[PDB]
Amino acid sequence: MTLNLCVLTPNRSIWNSEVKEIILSTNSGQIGVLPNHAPTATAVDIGILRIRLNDQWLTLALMGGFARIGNNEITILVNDAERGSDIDPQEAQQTLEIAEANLRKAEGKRQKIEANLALRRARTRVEASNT
Amino acid sequence: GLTALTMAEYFRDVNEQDVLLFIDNIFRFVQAGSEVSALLGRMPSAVGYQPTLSTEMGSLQERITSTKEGSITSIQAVYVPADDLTDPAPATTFAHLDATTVLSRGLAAKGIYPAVDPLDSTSTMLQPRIVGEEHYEIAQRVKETLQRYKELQDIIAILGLDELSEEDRLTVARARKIERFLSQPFFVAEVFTGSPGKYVGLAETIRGFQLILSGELDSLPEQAFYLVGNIDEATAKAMNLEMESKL
Amino acid sequence: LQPRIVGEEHYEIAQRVKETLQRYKELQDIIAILGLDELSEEDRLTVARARKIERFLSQPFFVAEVFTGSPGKYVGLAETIRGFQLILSGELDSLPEQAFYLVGNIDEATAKAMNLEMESKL
Amino acid sequence: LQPRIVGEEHYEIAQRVKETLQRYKELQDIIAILGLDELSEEDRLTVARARKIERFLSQPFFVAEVFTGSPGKYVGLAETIRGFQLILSGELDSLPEQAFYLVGNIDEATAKAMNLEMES
Amino acid sequence: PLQTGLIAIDAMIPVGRGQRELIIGDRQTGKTAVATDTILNQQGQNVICVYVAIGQKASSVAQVVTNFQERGAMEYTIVVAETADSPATLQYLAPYTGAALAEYFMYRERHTLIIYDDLSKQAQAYRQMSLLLRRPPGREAYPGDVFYLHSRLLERAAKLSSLLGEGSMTALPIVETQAGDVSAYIPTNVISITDGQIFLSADLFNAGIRPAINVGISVSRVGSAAQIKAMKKVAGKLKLELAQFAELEAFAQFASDLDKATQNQLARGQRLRELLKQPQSAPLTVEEQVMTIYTGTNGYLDSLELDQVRKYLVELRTYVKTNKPEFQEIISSTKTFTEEAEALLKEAIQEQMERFLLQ
Amino acid sequence: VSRVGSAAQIKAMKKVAGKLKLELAQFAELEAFAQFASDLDKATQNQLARGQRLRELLKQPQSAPLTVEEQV
Amino acid sequence: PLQTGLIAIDAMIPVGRGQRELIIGDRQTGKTAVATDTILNQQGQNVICVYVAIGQKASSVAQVVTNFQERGA
Amino acid sequence: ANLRELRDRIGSVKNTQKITEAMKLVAAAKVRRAQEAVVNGRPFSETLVEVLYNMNEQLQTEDVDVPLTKIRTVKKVALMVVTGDRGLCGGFNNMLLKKAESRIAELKKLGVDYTIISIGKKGNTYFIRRPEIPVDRYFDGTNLPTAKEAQAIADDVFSLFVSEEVDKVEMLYTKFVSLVKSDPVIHTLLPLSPKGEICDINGKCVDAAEDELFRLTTKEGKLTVERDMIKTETPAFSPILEFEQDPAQILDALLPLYLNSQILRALQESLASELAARMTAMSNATDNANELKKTLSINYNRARQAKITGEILEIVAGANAC
Ligand SMILES: Nc1ncnc2c1ncn2[C@@H]1O[C@H](COP(=O)(O)OP(=O)(O)OP(=O)(O)O)[C@@H](O)[C@H]1O
Ligand SMILES: Nc1ncnc2c1ncn2[C@@H]1O[C@H](COP(=O)(O)OP(=O)(O)OP(=O)(O)O)[C@@H](O)[C@H]1O
Repeated sequence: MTLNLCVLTPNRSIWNSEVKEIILSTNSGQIGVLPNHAPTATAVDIGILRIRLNDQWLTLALMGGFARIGNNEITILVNDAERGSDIDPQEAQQTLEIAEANLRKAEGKRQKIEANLALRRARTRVEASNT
Repeated sequence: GLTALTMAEYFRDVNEQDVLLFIDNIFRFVQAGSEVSALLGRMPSAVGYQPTLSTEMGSLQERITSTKEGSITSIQAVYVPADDLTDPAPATTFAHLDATTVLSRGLAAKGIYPAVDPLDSTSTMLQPRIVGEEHYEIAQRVKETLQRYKELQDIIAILGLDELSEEDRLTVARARKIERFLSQPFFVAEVFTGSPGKYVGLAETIRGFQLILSGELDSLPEQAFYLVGNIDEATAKAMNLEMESKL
Repeated sequence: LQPRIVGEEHYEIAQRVKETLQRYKELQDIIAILGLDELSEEDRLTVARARKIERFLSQPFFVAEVFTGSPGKYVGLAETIRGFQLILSGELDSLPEQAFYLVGNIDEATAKAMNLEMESKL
Repeated sequence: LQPRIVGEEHYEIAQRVKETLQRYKELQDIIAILGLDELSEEDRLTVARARKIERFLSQPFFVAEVFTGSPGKYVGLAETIRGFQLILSGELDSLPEQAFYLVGNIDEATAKAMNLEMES
Repeated sequence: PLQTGLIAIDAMIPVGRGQRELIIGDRQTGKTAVATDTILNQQGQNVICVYVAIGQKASSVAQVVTNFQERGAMEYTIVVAETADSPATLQYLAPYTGAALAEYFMYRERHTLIIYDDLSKQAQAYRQMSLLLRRPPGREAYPGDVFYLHSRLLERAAKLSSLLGEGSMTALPIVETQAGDVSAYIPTNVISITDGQIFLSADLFNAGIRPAINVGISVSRVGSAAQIKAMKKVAGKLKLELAQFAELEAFAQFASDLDKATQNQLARGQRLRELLKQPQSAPLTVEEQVMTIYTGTNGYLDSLELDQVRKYLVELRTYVKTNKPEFQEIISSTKTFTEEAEALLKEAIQEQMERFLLQ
Repeated sequence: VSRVGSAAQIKAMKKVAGKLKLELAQFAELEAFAQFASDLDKATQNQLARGQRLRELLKQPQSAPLTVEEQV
Repeated sequence: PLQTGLIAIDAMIPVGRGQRELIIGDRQTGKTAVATDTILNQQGQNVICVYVAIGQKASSVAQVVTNFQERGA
Repeated sequence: ANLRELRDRIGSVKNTQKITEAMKLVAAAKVRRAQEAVVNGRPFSETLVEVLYNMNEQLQTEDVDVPLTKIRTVKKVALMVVTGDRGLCGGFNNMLLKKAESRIAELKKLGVDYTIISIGKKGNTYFIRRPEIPVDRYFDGTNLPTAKEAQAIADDVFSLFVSEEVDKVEMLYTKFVSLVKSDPVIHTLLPLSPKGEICDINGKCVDAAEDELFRLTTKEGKLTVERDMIKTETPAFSPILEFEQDPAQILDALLPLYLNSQILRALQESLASELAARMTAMSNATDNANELKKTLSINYNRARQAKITGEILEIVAGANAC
């Protein structure tokens, strides 16, 4: 009843199943794709991608990437995607405390970017572990 | 053994028959000779055998021959002590053997009676000058096909027949059918297997194997060759296995 | 060494020690050429515990303090059962192998482990 | 073979040759089953040096010119000592093993190595 | 069939009445143990048993005979004892008097069993007297008629001819190898003479598997004719699966990175090995071992842990023998593994699995 | 081996070289087993180093002896 | 030279008249085919050949003698 | 006790042969699984490279100026090396580390300020025991190389680059091209062409002969590999994609996917090549242990016959002396 959706991580096809309404965490801001969308190619940010199974609104946990919209056949190329919820948030807070700790420790200009990416990914890890 | 050899030599010499002298374990003949020499007090030979080992053996093996009248052919069971072929009982037994048939527990278990190993069996007769160039080359091609199958069993175990090359897959199928065609129903094993038993001469043998080895009998199942003789019976069993499918 | 003569605890600990030593003896050539690092997770624990058992079987004799250069020790049966049960229980996995060499009982093994750690640190 | 009879230089060179040959003989069965790829760097260097030594041990004979060809060589003691000092000292470490096989006087080993590399 | 009570024997190396089976092994591997378990398992059957103790220590014979009297196997047993202080003549004659007694009982229409414990001691006694009579020796100083000594004795073990009385005498000689030399003189003699051989391994004995039967090298030339019809069915699957396990055993350290079928066959074999273990002087009845082989070979114990297979099987055998005697009766009277017996066994397996997962 | 043992030694040599043969045999077995070990502990490396220093010390030129105090 | 007719022998193991050359191998690896080749090769040369069969089976001697007779040696 | 220790030595050689053929077969299974992993990770990078080629053609007139395509010609250099995780490797890690020595010997000459990122276990052990080399990070094969190892490597090298500390991040790995031979290659990674084509150490577009999707097939009775050129690639077409993001920021959010995909592809190739070297080494070791077992059995039969002979001769000598 909706446009086809596929998430592709570098090694495996995650799932080739379609879901009704999808909100895309982009570099310009959260946009939602409506069925029979005109093809728009959007860049993706490290954030929260959520789906609509037409039965229950559910979230996807991705570590970044780039998504293309096709004629009801869209592709989502990511860096690392976790379908649905797989980890519980408790280990995620036990990891965010070390994340904010090692930010304080590592302050080199390259380690600046390492810890900033660690923060940007740990945050979306938690906010996708919310459900 | 000399008693049996005398009874066989009568049938050869007087009646001009072709006699088949079956010896039981010829190791126990040598062992009984070593016993009687250790009893008579003679000084033993190398690994403990009687000093008259080669001559004791020759006095038996030199009357299993072919005269102008008939021919005694002997089929002697051979036990190898300590499983080494260099012990003086096998070392002197094998100086008088012309051919060798090894019976394999593998083929006996997987139902391919007679369980003769095709590759570990030898014969000094299998030479072009003796058996004809055609017979020699078809026997060599069958041995090559079976050896390739035995080398490829592990590769097909890992990958599969769909992942081999085309010539290797054709080889694997041909070797499967050949392994199943070496089997035969016996007139003696008929009483419990039920199959009426077949006698297959050498001409029909090489003519059936030539066809199964060239690309003529490739469109047949494997179990169409199993437990038949005389490749026409294999095509008849094939037609029955195809009647089971058209029905 | 029959259960009805010797007690089930003694019989079972003797059987387990013998099985660990036999498994280590059978793993010997897969170690001695192919590498102790590539070993599985269960065989590494077997090798470690069997070396500890091999060291712990040794004992200083009172009559052999001229050879061992150390005082001899008498070890009762219950302390032997308890020491080997500790070793192949998995709770003495932290002591060095040489902490089990030529010791009377398992408290001497732990004392020698402590002394070795002290020598290694300062 | 005593430092008081043959001198200390001869004695030490013979001792070092026998030591590397003994190390090679030790790891022979391991390198027979597994191969050289598993040895350490020092053990591989010892293997290569022991192979060069056991090739430089062979020699053409005047009485065996019919079997080998390449007529026999007489090698004094000083030349043998200098050649084995050169092998074990690591100088002649980048030339083929076959340069040492059936020659005398390691300057001939170097001549043979140059001839082999120029002939390819 | 001659039931020995050892499941690994009766399924893999079956012994029949009138057959000479060799108990050959190294020292302290369990030869006397196998012999005693067979004599104790002859309790229900009307088999007269004979144990010939040749050159043994007198306290060993004392322990064996008191064990017999304890377990009640002394009412149908005779013990011929020639300890190691006896003259060589008595230790050489003792197996022949054992054979004479068993021959009396055999020709009076009774089925007998004779165990010659350490026939090697009889061979050494005969060698001693042969050397002292100044006779020419052979290999290992044995007289040239030591094979005649052993064969003239072992050929007495017969299965009579239905006009002589249908009696029989099963012979279980025991031969001790030294340093694993199966090619030694007296072991080769008895291996040539006897019907089959049953090899015991010290490596298997140390590894825990007792009785330490090396089935891959043990033979029985009588074959499945020494089995009941209920045992051949389950023994076929036991043989096939143990053979496949023996093939894949070198792959057990690489089990994780293998096919699922290969991992399944490896686990199946490694928990079929657990039901071949068996405590000393505890022989199983033929119905108990039939049910054990059935469960193990079908895979109604492919879920438990290896430290639990033996305990589960003990509880299961007790459960069946107490709750469903119809299975015992079906296997005992009809001597075949009937589909009704299969139904009773599957019901008992389900119920015992529930009761065992109740802990 | 020596069946008489440390009783054939002065008290100085008993004091310094009493437990040495058994520890040298244990080092020999340890060094044998560490040939096919990839990663090593620091205590194991130190024991190996001590064993090799002792093995270098054990050497003697022929007809060039040490006294008891030099040995100590 | 004492030519055997076999290329490998005559090229790499050359044998002269007056030399004791041993033929050593396993069973059924040759050595009698080789011996008979050397004897059948002496047709033009002025060389007497002696062949001693010391323990062979009588059928092997029969084959050798009939091959000799047929080929003219 | 000499015959028994001979029998035990023969038994240990039999055990060695059995375990080496087991290792050979399980290494063949793992080669097949690594090939499956490569062919499953293929289509992701296929769609990625076609998308990126089209987008760069839509961006050549633009001002893309992403740090990844940018060229910093002051030329510091960051060589990275992947090596075998486990051991015995045939001669895998030796050749890999040796070509690393060759590259650093060429580099430290030119003053290009080389440095090393080691990924394998044998590699990083070699590098810590040879401390004369600068090193940037350590990684291991305990963690799976399929996802998380390569993602961590991509993170480390991305943060190494975008903090513009070094140029010329190039990689040394060993492409599985053949069973018996696998020659390492040096491909540049980060100073990548805007088209999206992997280059060589100099950069002369060696993506032309990459020969994707190696597969294992026998030749006559022995397993080989077969490597063809082009499979299931549709790069030509590009419709109106109607971008929502910025045209340069599109490439900025895309190119890390190329980095991760290339690193993962190299890890999978070097893993398959290490397992193939292990398979051929264990085949050779099985054959050598086979001939050793044969020689041992011959020597043992000879010793047994000699022992029996000497024993009986001694017995009969004593008897005749009496
Ligand atoms: N099935 C078994 N389970 C547990 N223990 C066993 C078993 N079989 C034998 N043993 C143990 O093995 C030991 C030696 O067994 P046994 O004496 O039967 O072997 P043996 O070979 O006859 O000995 P010997 O070599 O002295 O004649 C005994 O202590 C016995 O308890
Ligand atoms: N050059 C050859 N070409 C073809 N066939 C050969 C050749 N040499 C030997 N044969 C065949 O090999 C078999 C064995 O050869 P040969 O008779 O020379 O060995 P042998 O001396 O009989 O060995 P043994 O005497 O130990 O049995 C013979 O049947 C012969 O036909």
